Amino acid sequence: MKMTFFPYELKLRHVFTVATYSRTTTPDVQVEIEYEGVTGYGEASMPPYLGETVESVMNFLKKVNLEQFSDPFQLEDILSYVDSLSPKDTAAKAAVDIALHDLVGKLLGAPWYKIWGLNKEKTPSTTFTIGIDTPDVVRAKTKECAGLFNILKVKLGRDNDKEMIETIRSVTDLPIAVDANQGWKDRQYALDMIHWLKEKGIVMIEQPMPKEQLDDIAWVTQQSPLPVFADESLQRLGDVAALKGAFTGINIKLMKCTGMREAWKMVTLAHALGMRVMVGCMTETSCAISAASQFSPAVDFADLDGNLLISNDRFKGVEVVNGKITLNDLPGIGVMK
Amino acid sequence: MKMTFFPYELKLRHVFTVATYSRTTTPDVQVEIEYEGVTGYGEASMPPYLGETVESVMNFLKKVNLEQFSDPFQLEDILSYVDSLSPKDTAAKAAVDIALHDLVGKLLGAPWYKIWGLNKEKTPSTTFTIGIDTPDVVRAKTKECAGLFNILKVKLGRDNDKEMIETIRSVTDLPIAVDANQGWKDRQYALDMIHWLKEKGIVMIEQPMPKEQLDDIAWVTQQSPLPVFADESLQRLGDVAALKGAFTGINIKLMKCTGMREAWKMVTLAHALGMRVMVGCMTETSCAISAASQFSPAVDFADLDGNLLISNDRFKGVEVVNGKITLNDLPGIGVMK
Ligand SMILES: [Mg+2]
Ligand SMILES: [Mg+2]
Repeated sequence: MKMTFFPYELKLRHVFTVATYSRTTTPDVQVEIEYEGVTGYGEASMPPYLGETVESVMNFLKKVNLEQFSDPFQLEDILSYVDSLSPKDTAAKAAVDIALHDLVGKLLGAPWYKIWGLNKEKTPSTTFTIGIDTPDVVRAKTKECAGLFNILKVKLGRDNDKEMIETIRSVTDLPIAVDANQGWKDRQYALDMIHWLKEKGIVMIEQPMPKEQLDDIAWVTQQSPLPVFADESLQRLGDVAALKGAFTGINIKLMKCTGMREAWKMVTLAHALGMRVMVGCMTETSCAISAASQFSPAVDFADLDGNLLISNDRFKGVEVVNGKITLNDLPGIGVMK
Repeated sequence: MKMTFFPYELKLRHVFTVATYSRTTTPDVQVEIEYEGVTGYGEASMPPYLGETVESVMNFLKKVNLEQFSDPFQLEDILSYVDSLSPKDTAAKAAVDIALHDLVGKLLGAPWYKIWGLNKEKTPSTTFTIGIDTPDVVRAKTKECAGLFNILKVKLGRDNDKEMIETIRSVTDLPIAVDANQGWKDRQYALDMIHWLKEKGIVMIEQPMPKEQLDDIAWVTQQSPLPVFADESLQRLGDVAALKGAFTGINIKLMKCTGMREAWKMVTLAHALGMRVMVGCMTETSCAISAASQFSPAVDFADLDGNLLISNDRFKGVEVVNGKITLNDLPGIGVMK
């Protein structure tokens, strides 16, 4: 089979903020794998702060030899080989993984949620983000979207956390999921900041402290009234077991774990250890978002709005209907170029 | 879909003996699930010393309502519903799981090893047992089948252990895997054994001492020269994690874990936790044997010779070739009635 790839920068509709960073674009590489007339689509999204770039991803993909593989169904052997080409480049490896499942699914004539034996009717509601701004700009956007979602996401980990909730909580009573994003470097300042939110309608807390301080995080979890989910603290399958106890659940993202195959294994592992599972995303096109939505029926929370934040999506895949992630019946990852 | 099932006693070629129980037959129920003209085959084998019977199985299967399910692909929902019908009955449950996978594979037009993305060329060599008897006989049968296998299985933990090995070892140099069955009581006594056996060409120890003494086991394993696998120490997915550090790996049997879906999860979990995996079986037809063989490319050791021990197999499935478990390309579980 043949693989091709090219840079495809994502244009964000509005300033996008993460911790102390902001951007209006996101480096991204689009991947394709052709085989006997069939094409599987893959994608790598690279928020600048995560360490990968157009260059690194393009370089990594140049190092992948797929022509040496005659059977696309050997995802175990093929993706194991891909992983071996470098110690990281998880986003770059995800693009190949995603493209391969798309291809395999197409060849099987089935969506991966089906191949995996899940009920698409059990997909969750996805959160949508309420950016940080002035009490006016805030209540405005909250107003504009509260009618389309069942749960909203707020990126706290800031200074006016208690502020945002109030502003937002004034013009809406929708449950809120907060992502400190490692903003609360303290310990007690984070624990109580949670009982508070819990009193103000928040229903889940994600990545409170920085990954480095696992002791603080762990500590804060058994004393937290709301489920804490690991994000920055977990990258791949081998990082899951070590988080039991420290977190209530894990947040899986294809760009971080290297794709669908490892992601699915993480869902199985997390659950086997009694942990909860949520699925997240970076700003991505409908390619990676749909790929991850394929296993969303098996999770508890989903932050799969990535494609809604960009203006140059090149695929029509999963739609948000009645606030829920909605899978179509297209085979593979479920998108149409 | 319509599920039918009827008793099908397995006739063993020779007296089969385990521990203190000898028999020449095996209670077994054959299951079939029909959907739009496609039929999936399932099976439940019940060694009369493992709690289930033709009755327990037949009654459980009668409590199963599948006509309420319009979509065979919903394996998660369906098998979850089947598991909820009772606290045990794993064999009866495994039968429904197996038939459902066969059906789904057939509808997808692919074998499960392929759906799971494995390389069929990586199937393992399977063992065959050299029962206990007199030197002439031991050395006899040992020579009658050593030409067709690459590894032989021997149930130790008895009084005639040290000499049983030397007997077989006298007429063959084939590596040996031993199944102690919680035999060795003294923990120091068992550790020395693994040393003597490894000296006599043994490459694997299965369930050395009792399960209620995981402590001694863990002790032995941390310093054992050979990998130790758990069999009696576990039954289902939920029991796997509780063996990490104590055992080198786990042995999976469809009749105990309720089938393929859970088995596949067990393989993922064990590997995720750094443990090894092996797959076994009860005396069964090629239905259950081929079903389990579908994920054998992902295991380290395999004892999949069940069908070879019976004289009334109803299916043609995986074959032993050059000592290797050999998968064919038939969809589903890989069998032909
Ligand atoms: Mg996050
Ligand atoms: Mg055994």
